[PDB]
Amino acid sequence: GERSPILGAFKTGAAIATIDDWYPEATEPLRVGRFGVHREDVTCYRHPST
Amino acid sequence: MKLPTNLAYERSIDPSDVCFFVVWPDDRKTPLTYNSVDFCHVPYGASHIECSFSVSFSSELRQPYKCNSSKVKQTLVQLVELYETKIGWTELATRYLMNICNGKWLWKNTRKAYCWNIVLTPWPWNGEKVGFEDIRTNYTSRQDFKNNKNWSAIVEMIKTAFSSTDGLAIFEVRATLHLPTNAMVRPSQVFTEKNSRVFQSTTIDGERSPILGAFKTGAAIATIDDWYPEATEPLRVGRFGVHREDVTCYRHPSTGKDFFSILQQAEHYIEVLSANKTPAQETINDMHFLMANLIKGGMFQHK
Amino acid sequence: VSGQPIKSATAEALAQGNPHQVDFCHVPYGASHIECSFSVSFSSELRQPY
Amino acid sequence: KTITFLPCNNESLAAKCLRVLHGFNYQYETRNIGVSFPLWCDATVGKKISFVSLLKQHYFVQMEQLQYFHIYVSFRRCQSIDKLTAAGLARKIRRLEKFDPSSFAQKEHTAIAHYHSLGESSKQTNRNFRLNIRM
RNA sequence: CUGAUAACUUACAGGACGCUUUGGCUUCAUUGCUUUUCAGGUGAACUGCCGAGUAGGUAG
Repeated sequence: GERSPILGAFKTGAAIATIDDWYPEATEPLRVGRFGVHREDVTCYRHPST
Repeated sequence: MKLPTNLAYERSIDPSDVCFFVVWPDDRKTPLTYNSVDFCHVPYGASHIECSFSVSFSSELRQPYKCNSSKVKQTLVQLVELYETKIGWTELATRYLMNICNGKWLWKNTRKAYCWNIVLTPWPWNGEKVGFEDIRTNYTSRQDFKNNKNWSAIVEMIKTAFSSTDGLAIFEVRATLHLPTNAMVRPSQVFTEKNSRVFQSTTIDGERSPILGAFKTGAAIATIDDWYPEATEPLRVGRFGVHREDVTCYRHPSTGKDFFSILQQAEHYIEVLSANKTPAQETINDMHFLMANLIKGGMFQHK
Repeated sequence: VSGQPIKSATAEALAQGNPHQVDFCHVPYGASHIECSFSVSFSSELRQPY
Repeated sequence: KTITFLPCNNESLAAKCLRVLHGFNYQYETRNIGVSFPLWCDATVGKKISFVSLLKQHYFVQMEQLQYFHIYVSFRRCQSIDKLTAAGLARKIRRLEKFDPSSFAQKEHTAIAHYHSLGESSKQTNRNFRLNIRM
């Protein structure tokens, strides 16, 4: 009968898919997506100019 | 140097709520309760009072949590790595840890106490819990803390925590307050947009109990600032560092020694630290105030 | 916006007090530890396009 | 008669009038004369004080010379309200020992209905108390 | 000081009878809301007596 905090379903699938460390200057793995973004430093590695 | 449109850090010190207990003779513990203005007092046959919480030191200072400019990101990583090499973490880690090791986080409950004791339980540690017996008698100044059998081993934890990409340093703090008979206890109290004082509480077992808040406790560990002009007493570390007895801002932007004016001179501080001539005390004071606000964290944006 | 100090923000008005409201979740006092449970499937949707 | 205050605080001024009524009753050992306030409003005790059954005492005469004076229901003292303070809760347990003191517990929720204490003191000792007075 | 001056539009009344709208149907793929946070006015309305009393009364 209580409210309880969750750690969501779309949040959890983002953690399983932090695999992308093949972008051209890779140090840290990224969440897999088109033009794979990094939201630490708000940029796109794998931009279409790459 | 310009401020970016995204700049934010996480805090490097994480305290918790402080829970209160009543120790009866023959040594059994009971959570403290109060009435309803609210009033909280020690019960009659009680011996003393326990207080317990926990503090972590977890190195979020090294990199920004969020920064959309790669020029400003490399400006941080040079500052923390040059402060560590030239000045070191010995001064800040001593000033944070002395607020844990005395009763600074016990705000007005230290007031009118017979004696109080602090027992630390550091986690990446072998054994023999660190004890501080009879503060107001034994632990008065900085030299009294350094004469403890293991003070270097605990300062070097917080130094190692800040000087590593994964530094952890968990402390389990426990206090023992010997009050007079039917004495005051002053917990923290809620914020109402309005004598009419409500306490902050949790639930231990099935009974309400006063707490001393997690944000209230972190404001007592970070009373370090005394690097401002005059510096009569320490101030809670913050931007344009305020006092709350008198509603004033020391380190106003007209003074030129707030945190946002020292950020524009952060490129200047790198060549001062990368030289070989030891920096002047005033400049380092602004480097201690620069580092203590990155340990505090916060949004540092503009526009 | 430009960078000069605004003159309405005097040293009295800048030490005033800013109340925020947040959700706060913590571990209870006498607790031992915390369980966290969920489930994942791996179910071959990449063989042909949808 | 009714004494109406016209200069202020009606709390700490009506309590002075009862102390003169107090010291009058031990010179002459009389307990007949009583006290009541017609303007017994919620906000304050009021500016009107009347005695039914004092004006020749040194207090009321010197206060008359200045610009400020003029010279059914029941008003009784409730000392159960003096026991509701936490200093008085500890006085209550010391008698009951003179026994588990940890078996007791606080009420944690109490409601008090219009206690109107007038602050006074003792002269036999140097000790303070209140006049918790209701209707 | 008026396209000036003056001015009674009246009476009476029945809209009704009848009525089948129906048949068929896939909305569907992907998803991180995050960073930082002192509510303070607690010098005080105390100390005794009675009662078997966490009841209830009264003294200064």
